[PDB]
Amino acid sequence: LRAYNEEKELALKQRLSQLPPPGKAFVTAKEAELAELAEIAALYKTDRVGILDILLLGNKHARLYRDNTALLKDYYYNGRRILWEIKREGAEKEDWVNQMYFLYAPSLILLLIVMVYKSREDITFWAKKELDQRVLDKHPEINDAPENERDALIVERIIAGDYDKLASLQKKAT
Amino acid sequence: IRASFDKAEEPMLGDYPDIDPFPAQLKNPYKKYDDQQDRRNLEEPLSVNDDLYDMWSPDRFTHFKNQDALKYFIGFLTIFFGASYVATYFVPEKAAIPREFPYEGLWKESGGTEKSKAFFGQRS
Amino acid sequence: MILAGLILKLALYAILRLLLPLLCEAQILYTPMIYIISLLTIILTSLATLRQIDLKVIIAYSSISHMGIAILGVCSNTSLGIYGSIVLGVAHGFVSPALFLIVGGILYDRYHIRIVNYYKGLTTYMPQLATYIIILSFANIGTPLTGNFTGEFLSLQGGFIRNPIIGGISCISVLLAAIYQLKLTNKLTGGISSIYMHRTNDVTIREKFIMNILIISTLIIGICPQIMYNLLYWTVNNYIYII
Amino acid sequence: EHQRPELVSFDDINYNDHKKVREAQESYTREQFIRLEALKTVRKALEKCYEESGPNHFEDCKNLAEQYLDMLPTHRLQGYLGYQRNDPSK
Amino acid sequence: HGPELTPAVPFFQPYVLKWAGVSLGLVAFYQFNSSYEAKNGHTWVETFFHPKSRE
Amino acid sequence: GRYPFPKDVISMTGGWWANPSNWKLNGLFATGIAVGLALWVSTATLPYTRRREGITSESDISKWNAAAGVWRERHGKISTGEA
Amino acid sequence: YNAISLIIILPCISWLFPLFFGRQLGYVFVTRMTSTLIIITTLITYYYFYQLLGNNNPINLELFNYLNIDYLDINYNFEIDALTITMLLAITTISSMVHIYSIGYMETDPHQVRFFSLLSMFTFWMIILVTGSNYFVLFVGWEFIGVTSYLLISFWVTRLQAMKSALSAVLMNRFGDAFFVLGLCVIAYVFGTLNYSTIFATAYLINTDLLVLIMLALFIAAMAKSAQFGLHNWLTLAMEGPTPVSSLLHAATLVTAGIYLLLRSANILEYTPTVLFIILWIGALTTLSAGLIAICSNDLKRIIALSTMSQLGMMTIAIGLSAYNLALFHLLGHAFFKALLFMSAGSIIHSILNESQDIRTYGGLLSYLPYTYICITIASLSLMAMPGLTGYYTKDIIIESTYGSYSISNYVVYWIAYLSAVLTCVYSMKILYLTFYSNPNNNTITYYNAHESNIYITLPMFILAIFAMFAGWILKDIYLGVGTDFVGTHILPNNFSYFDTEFSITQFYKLLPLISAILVSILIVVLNEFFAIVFNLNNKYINTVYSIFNQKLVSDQILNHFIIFKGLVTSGNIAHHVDKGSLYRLGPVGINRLLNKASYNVINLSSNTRSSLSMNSMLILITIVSLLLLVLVMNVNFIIVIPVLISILYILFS
Ligand SMILES: CCCCCCCCCCCCCCCCCC(=O)OC[C@H](COP(=O)(O)OCCN)OC(=O)CCCCCCCCCCCCCCCCC
Ligand SMILES: CCCCCCCCCCCC(=O)OC[C@H](COP(=O)(O)OCC[N+](C)(C)C)OC(=O)CCCCCCCCCCC
Repeated sequence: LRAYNEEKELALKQRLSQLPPPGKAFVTAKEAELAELAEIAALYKTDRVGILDILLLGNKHARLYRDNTALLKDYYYNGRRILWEIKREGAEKEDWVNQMYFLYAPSLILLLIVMVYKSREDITFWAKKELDQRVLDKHPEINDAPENERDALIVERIIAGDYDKLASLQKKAT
Repeated sequence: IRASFDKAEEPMLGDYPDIDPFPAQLKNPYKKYDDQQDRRNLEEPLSVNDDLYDMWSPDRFTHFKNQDALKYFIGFLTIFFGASYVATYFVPEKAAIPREFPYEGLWKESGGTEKSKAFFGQRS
Repeated sequence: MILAGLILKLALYAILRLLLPLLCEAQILYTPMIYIISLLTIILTSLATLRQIDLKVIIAYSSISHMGIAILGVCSNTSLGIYGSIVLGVAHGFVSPALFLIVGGILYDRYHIRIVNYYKGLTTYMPQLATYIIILSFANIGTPLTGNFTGEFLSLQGGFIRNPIIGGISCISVLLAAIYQLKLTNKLTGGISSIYMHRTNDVTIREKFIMNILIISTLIIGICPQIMYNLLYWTVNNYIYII
Repeated sequence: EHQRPELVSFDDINYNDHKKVREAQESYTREQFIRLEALKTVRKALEKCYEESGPNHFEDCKNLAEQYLDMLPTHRLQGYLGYQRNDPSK
Repeated sequence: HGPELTPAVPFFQPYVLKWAGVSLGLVAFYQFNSSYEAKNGHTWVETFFHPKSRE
Repeated sequence: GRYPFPKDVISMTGGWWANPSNWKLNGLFATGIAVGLALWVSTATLPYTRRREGITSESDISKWNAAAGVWRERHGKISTGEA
Repeated sequence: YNAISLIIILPCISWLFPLFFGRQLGYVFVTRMTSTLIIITTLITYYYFYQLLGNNNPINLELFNYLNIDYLDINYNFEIDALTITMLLAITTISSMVHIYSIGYMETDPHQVRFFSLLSMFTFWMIILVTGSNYFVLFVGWEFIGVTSYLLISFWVTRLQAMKSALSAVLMNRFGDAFFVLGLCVIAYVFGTLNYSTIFATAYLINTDLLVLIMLALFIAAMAKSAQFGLHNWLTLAMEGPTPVSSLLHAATLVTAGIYLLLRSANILEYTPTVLFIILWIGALTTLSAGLIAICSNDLKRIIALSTMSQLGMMTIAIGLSAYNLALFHLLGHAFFKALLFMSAGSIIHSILNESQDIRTYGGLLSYLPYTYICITIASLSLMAMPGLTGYYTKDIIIESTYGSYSISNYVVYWIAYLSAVLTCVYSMKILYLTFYSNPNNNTITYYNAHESNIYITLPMFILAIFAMFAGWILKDIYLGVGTDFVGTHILPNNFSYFDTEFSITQFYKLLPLISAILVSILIVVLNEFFAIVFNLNNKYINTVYSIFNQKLVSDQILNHFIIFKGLVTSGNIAHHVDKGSLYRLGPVGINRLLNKASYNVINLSSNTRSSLSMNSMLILITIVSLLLLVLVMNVNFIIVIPVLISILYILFS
C-alpha cells in the first residue's frame, strides 16, 4: 500500500505546461534552462506509483498521471541521449530486468532441474531392474550366491535364456 | 555478356543499364578506389549477376586458358596411371615363397569351426 | 521468430499426430514420394541459398533445408528417426530465432537496410557480435555438441534405414548446409569495416540476454539429448508399423 | 518401489474398451524394452570378452560375437501398430 | 621495454559472478541430491514429484 | 606498430593490447581458480576410471562363452563359416 | 592425480580462461598462463608413456550417457591406448613448443589473447580427437578442429585472402565430414554400436561388400583432411595464417587426424583388400604430385606445405601395404621434422626488415644467421633420410616394404615412392642453397639488420632439434622392433609382410635410396653454384612445364573453374530460373495474370450496348437455348459435351 500525492501531481502538470517540447528542450547543442530539466527528469525516476493506489482510484487521477509520466519519460530519455542528467555511472537498471532475471530465469533453471531429475524414471532404468527381477524369479538359487558373484550369475542367465515373453503375446500367430 | 549465362539474361532486364561484367580482381590495385578492399568506386553500376565478379567471388586464374588447363590436368592423370599400369607387365618375380603357418593354417585361431574351416585359415 | 520457431514445427507435429497412426498402410506404399520431395528440397533449396542478395532470405531458406531433413526422419517408420526429428524441431526452434535476431533483429535496427553487399568488417567495431555471428552459425551447420547435429545425425540415420540410397545421397546436406552459412559468416565477419557504415552501438544487454538463452538451450541438448527422453520414449514406439 | 503391471495381449480383448487396449499397447511396448535389454547386456559382455582376451578374441567368444550379430535384426523397437492393426491366420 | 599498461580492471565482473554462481549452485545442488542414496534412499526433489497413478 | 585504437569498444578477450594495471592481482585469482578446477575435476573423476585388462576374471568369460553356446544351440544357428 | 583428467581438462582450462578472463588478465599474463599448462600436460604425458611401457593396459574413464535409444548407446569414453599415446606425445610436445615459440614471434601482434586461446583450443580438440573410445568422440574432435581451422588461419580478419582461405579450408574438410557422417550412419546399422570394442570384436564376420561401403566413406573422410590428391588445395591455401599456426596444422596435427582415422580402423581395414588397393594408389600419387610441385614453387611456406603432403603419401603407402607400425612411426618422427622446419622458416622470415617469403629474394644468410642454419640443416638431413638421424629410421623402411610385400604389383610403388625421395632431395637443396649459400639478392639493409631472436624462438628450435635427432633411434624398438606387442593392431597373417621386407632385401635395393639421395643432394648444390645455366634456360617448352608445376599441377584452376564456378552458375540457374522463375509461374505470378485475363473477359461480357434491357434480354434467350441443345447432345453420348463445355469456358473466360 504505497502512497502518492494529488496536489503535487497537479502542480507537476502546471510545471510542465510552461516547458518546451521534448524535441526542443535539449537541441541547444548551460544551467539557465538545462538546470530545471535535470531535476524534472529525475521526477520520472522518483517512483510515485502506489501498489494499492492504482486499484482504489478513479480514472480522473489516472489520465492525469498517465499524461504526466508520458512527458517525464521523454524529458528523461531525450536528455539522456543528448547529454540526473550530467553524470555517468553503470548500469542504470532498465524496465525488463526485474521480471526476466527473477521470474523468467529461475523458472527456466527450475525447468532444467526438473528435466534432469525426471530422467531418473526412465524405461532403461526400469527395464534393467525388471529383467534382473525376471531372472531372479525363475532361478532364485543365484540369490544364494554372494553379493559380488550375483552380477556375473545374472548375465549368464540373460545370455543363456530368452526371458523376453514377447511370443506369448502373439498367440494368434501360432 | 562474355559468359553464356550473362547472355541468357538479356530479355529479363527492361530498365537495367546492362553494363559489361569485368572481374573485381583483374582490375589493377594501384588506382585509388573508394573501396581498396573490393576495388570499386562509390557509385559504380554493378553487373547483371554481380556475385560471380565480386572480390568475394572465386579465385579465377589468369595464366592458362581453362580449356588448355583441362588438357594438362587430364594429361598428367593419364601419364601417371597409364605408365604405372604398363609397368605392371615388366615386373620381376619374387625370390621367396609366401611363408606358412601351423595347425592346419591357424583356422582355429582366427575363429572357425571344423565345418567352417574354409573361410578362416591360411597356408597349412 | 514465432514463424520460423513455432509455425514450422507445427506440421512436424501434425505429420506425427494426424498422419502416421491412422494412415499406417497408406504410407508404406507411398513413403518413396516423401523421400523424393524431401531430398529435392534438401538438394534444391539449400543450393539456391548461394545466390541471395538479401540477408534475411538466407536464414529463411536455411529453415527450409533443416525442415526438409526433419521429415525424412519422421517418415522413416524407424525408431531413431522419430526422436531425431523431434530433437531437430526443438533445437532448430532455438538456433533459428537467434539468427533472426541477428539479421533483422540487431542489424536492421541499426542500419535499416538488409542487403548483404553493405555489410563487411563487423569485427573491428563489434567484436562481441562477431562472436555471436560465428558460434550461432557453427551451431546452425551441425557441428556436434549443439543439438542440431544430434537431430541431423539421427534423422539421416533413420532415413538411411528405410532406403539407403536416398540416405547416402541425402547425407551431402552437411556440406550443403555448411556452404551458404559459412559464406555468409565470413563475408560479415571479415574484411575492413565498410565504407557505408558509421559505427553504431555494441549489442546491448537485452540482445545478449535473448541470445545466451537461445545458445545455452542448444548446448544443453547438444551435450545431453537425453534430458527429454523421459517424455518421448512412448512416442518413439507409438508410430512404428514394421509388424 | 519397482512396480510390475500385468500383461495384456491384443488377442481377445474386445477393442471397444479403452482400458484393455491401452494396457495391451503399453505391455507389448514394455516387454519390447525388456527384449532389448538382453541385446544391451550381451553387448556389454562381448566388449569385456574382447578387452580381456586381447589377441585371442577370435576364438574365445566367437559364440558371443555371432550371438550379438544374431540378436541385432530381431531385438529392437518394432511397433504395436503392426500387431494391433493386423491379425495373422485370417 | 615497458609493455605499455592499459587501465586497471576488476576481476569479479558481473558475468563472472552470475555465470559462476549459477554453475556452482547447480553443481552443489546435484551433489546435495546425490548425497541421499543412504540418507533417504531417493533424491530430494523426487519428493516434489506427485503425478497420478497410472490406474 | 602501436597504431591508435578506439578505447570505447569493450571486448571480452581483451581488445587490441590488453594490459591492465592490476594483472598481478588478477593472476592470483586466475591461478587459484585454475588449480581449484584442476584438482577438483581430477579428484571427482577418480572412481570413474578403471583399468582395461584384468577387470573381470577368465572364468566369467568362459562361462559367458558357454551360455552363448547354449543360447546359440537352442535356436539351431549354424556357424557363420558353415555353408 | 588421475593422469587422464589432467591430460584432458588442463588444456580445457587453457582455452576457457583466456576468453573468459582475457580483458582482466591481459596479454602478458596469458602468454605465460597458456604455455605452462600445456607444459605440464606434456610432462604428464611423457610420464604416462613411461608407465605404459611398463604394462600394456590403458586406463579408460566413463562419463555421462550421451544418448541411448534401441540397439545403440553413446557415452563419453576416453581411453589412452598405445596408438593414442604415440599421437599424444606427438601433439603435446609439438604444441607446447609452439606455445613458447609464439611468445617471441607474436610480441608485436595486437590480438594475442585470442591467439593463445586459439592455439590452446586447437590443442584441446586434438586432445579429445585422439583419446576418445568411440567413433562419436572421434567425430566431435574431428569437427571442432575444423572449426578452429576456420578461426586460426583467418586470424587477420582484415586481410581478404585469409578469409577466403578459411572458406577454402573448412569447406574442403566439410566435404570429407559429409562422408564420415555417411560412414558413421552405416556403422551404427551394420554393427549397431559406435564403440571400438564391439566393432573390432565382430568385424571379421561382416562380408567385404559392406566393409568396402564403410571404408570408402571413412577413406574419403581421411582423403579430405589428410590431404590426398582428390582435394589437396587447402594446405597450401592455409599459409595466410601465421607460422606458429602452420607449425601445428601442418607439422603434426590436422594432417595427422586423417591418418589417425585409418589407424584406429585398422581392425576393420584388414578384411577389405579392396579399399587397401585404392589407399595404395592414392597415397602413391600424392608423393609424386607434391614432390613435383614443391620443386617449382618458389615460396618458403609452400615448399614445406608440399613436403607435408609428399610425406602423408608415404604414410598412406605404409597403410595400404598393411604395415601400420611403419605409418605410425613415420607419423611420430614426421612431426619433429616438420615443426622444426616451419619454425625455422618463420625465424628466417621474421629476421628480415621486409618480412618477405620468396626464396628468390633471400641470398646469402649463412654468416649472418648460423643458428637457424644449423637447425634447418638438422631438419633437412632428417627430411632426406640421412643415415644417422631419425629420418633413416622413419622414412627409408617404407620404401623398403614396397619390395617385400607379397603382391607382385607393389614393385611398381617401389619406384613410385623412390622417385619421391630423389625429388625430396632436390627441393631441400633448393631451400638450403637459395636462402643461405647463394649470392645476396635483397637490398643491403636487410643484410645490415639480419640478426636472431631472443630466447623464445631459439629454445623450441633447440629442443625440437634434439628430438628430431635422437627420438627415432630411441623409439625404434617400440614401433619397429621385431616381436613387439605394443600396438594392438591385428594384422591378417596372410597379409603380414614385415618379416619378409627385413631380410629379402638385397644390397642394391637398400643401398640405392641412401646413396642416390646423398648423390643428388650434392648434384643440386654443385649445379646451382658452378654452372647455373642448366636451371636458368629460357626454353619456351620447359617453361610451360615449369608454369604447370608452379601452379599446383594446374588443379586449383581445375577445381575452381570446373566445379566451384560451375556450381555457382548452376545454383544461379535454380534461384532465378526455377525458384523465382518457374515456380512462381505455377504460383502467385502466373495465377495473377490468369485471373487478370479471365476476370477481364467476364467483365467485358456485356460492355457496350447502353440499351441494357435489350442486352440482358437477348442473353436470357441463349441461356434457355444453349442448355436445351446441351442436354440433347448429352443424352445421346456423354463424352461429346465435355469439349463443348471446355469451349464454352474458353469463349466465356477468354
Ligand atoms: C571420386 C572420389 C571423390 C573424392 C573427391 C573428388 C574431388 C572432389 C573435389 C570437389 C569437392 C571439394 C569440396 C567442394 C567445396 C568447395 C569449396 C571451395 O572450394 O570454396 C573455395 C572458394 C574460395 O576459395 P579460393 O577463392 O580459391 O581461395 C583462394 C585463396 N587465395 O569459396 C567459395 O566461394 C565457393 C562457394 C561455392 C562452393 C562450391 C559450391 C558447389 C559445390 C559442389 C558440390 C556438388 C553438390 C551437388 C549435389 C548433387 C547430388 C546429386
Ligand atoms: C568441461 C570439460 C568436461 C568436464 C568433465 C567433468 C566431469 C565431472 C564428474 C561428472 C560425473 C558424472 O557426470 O556422472 C554421470 C551422471 C550420472 O551417471 P552415472 O550412471 O551415475 O555414472 C556413469 C558411469 N557409468 C556409465 C559407468 C555407470 O550423469 C550426469 O551427471 C548428467 C548430468 C547432465 C546435465 C545436463 C548437461 C548440462 C551441461 C550444460 C553445459 C552448458
